[PDB]
Amino acid sequence: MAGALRLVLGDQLSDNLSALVDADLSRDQVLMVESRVEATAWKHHKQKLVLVWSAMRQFAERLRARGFNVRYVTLEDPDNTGSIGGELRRALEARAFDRVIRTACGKWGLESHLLSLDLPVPMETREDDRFLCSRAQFAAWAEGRRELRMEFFYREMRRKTGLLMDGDQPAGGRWNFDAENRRKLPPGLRPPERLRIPPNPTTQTVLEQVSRGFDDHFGEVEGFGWPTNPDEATAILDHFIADMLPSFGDWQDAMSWRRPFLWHSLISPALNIGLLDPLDICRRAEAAWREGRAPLNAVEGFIRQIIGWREFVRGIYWLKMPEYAQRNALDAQGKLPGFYWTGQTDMACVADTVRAAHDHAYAHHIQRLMVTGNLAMLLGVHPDAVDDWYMVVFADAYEWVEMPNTRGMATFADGGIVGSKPYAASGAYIDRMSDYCKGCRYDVKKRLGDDACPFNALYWDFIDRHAQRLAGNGRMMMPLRTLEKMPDAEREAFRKQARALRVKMGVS
Ligand SMILES: Cc1cc2nc3c(=O)[nH]c(=O)nc-3n(C[C@H](O)[C@H](O)[C@H](O)COP(=O)(O)OP(=O)(O)OC[C@H]3O[C@@H](n4cnc5c(N)ncnc54)[C@H](O)[C@@H]3O)c2cc1C
Ligand SMILES: Cc1nc2c(=O)[nH]c(=O)nc-2n(C[C@H](O)[C@H](O)[C@H](O)CO)c1C
Ligand code: SF4
Repeated sequence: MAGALRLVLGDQLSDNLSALVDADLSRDQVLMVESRVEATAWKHHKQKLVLVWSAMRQFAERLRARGFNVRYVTLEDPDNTGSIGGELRRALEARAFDRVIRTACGKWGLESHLLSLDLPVPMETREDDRFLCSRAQFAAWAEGRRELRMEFFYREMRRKTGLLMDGDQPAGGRWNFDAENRRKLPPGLRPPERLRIPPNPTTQTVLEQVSRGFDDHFGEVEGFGWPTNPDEATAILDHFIADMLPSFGDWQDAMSWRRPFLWHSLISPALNIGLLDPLDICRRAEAAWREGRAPLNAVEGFIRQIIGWREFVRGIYWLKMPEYAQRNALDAQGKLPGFYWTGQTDMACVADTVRAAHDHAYAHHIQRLMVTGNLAMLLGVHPDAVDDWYMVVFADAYEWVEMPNTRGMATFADGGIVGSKPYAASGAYIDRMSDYCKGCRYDVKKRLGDDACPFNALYWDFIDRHAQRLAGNGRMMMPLRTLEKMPDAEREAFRKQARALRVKMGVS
């Protein structure tokens, strides 16, 4: 009869939060904490800090309007203990509470710490039902599978959600339409201007506090253009479904110098804090095709990314955690190059990627994977350091989705649990889907020499090094034949050029 103390973390700003459903507005109280422990666990991008904290403060006001009692502890409060557990104990000392209600979070280290907390009252933990697949449904699907592939999971979510289904058959007759016919942009096709949200009063105040207090964190805060409440986020989604969704897919993998956004949705930073809903989004995209405003392939490719990939990596993470976070399949022990933070690189494709990380805290999926991620796995950088960089510089970065994408797909450290194969590539690829190799100090058609493309030699060293391991996958074959046809002076050439580059790039 005392009431419930309900917690709401920074990435759970949703009205339908399982922790808030069934609240007694007359007895219960909601807790929201701006924690410097969570803000410093990594040194997140300045923009990621502004986004979360500005969204939280507005979300609280939304609850106060509806009649919710909300205890909001700011990062200014001189009594804020700085942690979730500390402020949980401080709330229970203020008044009486029957129990505590919360929703499982997206960080294993945190969700584990919280389950162990010794509290004077019981603590009920509920599942995060905003996701289309529950942690116990993925493990059921997985049982007995030699390898976990995404396409088969995807077909199972299409049949469960009913998206893009006409009867029991997939719209199209085919489940998937992704093809190999990718390419770069023409000389004359300029990408269209994208909609950026000007900071509202509250966002402006958070931006000022972050510029002053967190000056050491990575990235620039000027030009912040992310949405912070459902209204702003909805405008961003309307802009994508109307202007960009048709051509989505046509350019899903291309790359353009000084144009990081291209035809992407830019919704991950809002979706991951809950300002949007995954199901609602996929139904808008289907309605777009159903009604004739966008082709089917564009809609199926986009929807596949949300009910397929996004739900898949989460299903892996919780299934294999906490051992997943300690796996180093290739035994990489090299430091990260300094230009991953400073951007000072005559490699024009990596620099544009850090510039977009610095100025926009964003980079689309192909860049994170085939440039910086491909590189990180070629040089052989320790996976812990790679995870750090990806959790810092990007505004959509949370462990449950970052780690299976990086430790798994990009660098193969997990050993193929996520990706099935290493996405290793030479400079020929980047030249194929981008326009960097035009104005770069390096030659994309040279393998060795201080004017040659590092990706060429570094790629051939990654094959020779792990040749006897790649033979097992069966899909990394072809590069192994070319790994032959090599006069031992040729093979030996890139190996010392790889060592030279390594030492040069500062990775021992
Ligand atoms: C090395 C690496 C690290 C990544 N780290 C993150 C991360 O920390 N957070 C994150 O949300 N995504 C991450 N991704 C996935 C992908 O890069 C981003 O989701 C995407 O770039 C965000 O841009 P967008 O919103 O315009 O996506 P779009 O291209 O518009 O795609 C639509 C939606 O699909 C989802 N999606 C697409 N690809 C993936 C994927 N591989 N995994 C999960 N969801 C996906 C996102 O919710 C995205 O908003 C990573 C990918 C790689 C290769
Ligand atoms: C930067 C940040 N700040 C806060 C905060 O001030 N308060 C909070 O409750 N959560 C914050 N978070 C989110 C968590 O640290 C964590 O990354 C997610 O909740 C994962 O579920 C983040 C990521
Ligand atoms: S030549 Fe190599 S380093 Fe230069 S842009 Fe092309 S792939 Fe990148």
